[PDB]
Amino acid sequence: TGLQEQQMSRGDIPIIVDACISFVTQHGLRLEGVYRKGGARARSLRLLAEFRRDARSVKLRPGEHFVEDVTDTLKRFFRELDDPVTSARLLPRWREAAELPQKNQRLEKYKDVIGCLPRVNRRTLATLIGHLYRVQKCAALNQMCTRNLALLFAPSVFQTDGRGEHEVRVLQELIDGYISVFDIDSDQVAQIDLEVSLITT
Repeated sequence: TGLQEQQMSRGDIPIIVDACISFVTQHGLRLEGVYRKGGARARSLRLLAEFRRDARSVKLRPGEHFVEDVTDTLKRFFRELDDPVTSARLLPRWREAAELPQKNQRLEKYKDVIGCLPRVNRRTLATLIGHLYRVQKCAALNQMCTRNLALLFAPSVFQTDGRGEHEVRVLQELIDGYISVFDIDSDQVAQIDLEVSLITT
């Protein structure tokens, strides 16, 4: 049930993160309320168990699998990790970073804290943030702004279950600051802006 124990895609993140994120990228970015809390608890329970049985052999299909079940499965994967993808050990460091006065100093300090993560946590987190960055860029269609996403994901990502104001801020700022925090070059920036333009026009 540990992050490093998962079956890994060729990008070296867990198959389950890759498959759920890729499914939503293909079929969910225009849907209003994507990632909002709804659906059948039982169905994301069964889907998470199928990913745990053998992640490579799970094929998410637009007929069998509902978007909201896949989004709930992705959140539940992060909630049930033995160690939150943001490390439990590092939570005091995250909060100290969130309390710094200027935005740009907070972003540099987030990169410091991210460098304290094992590589697989860094890569998993980078994929998630980059995905939510695209979600919020498509908000004219799906109505999901950065703040909405941060509120929905912070409990699962940090495993604080809503208690702490800081975790919401960090996520909001990781997502808005995705390009700088994760060192995305301007070629990739342009490819993302074009892909979003295709999605929202």
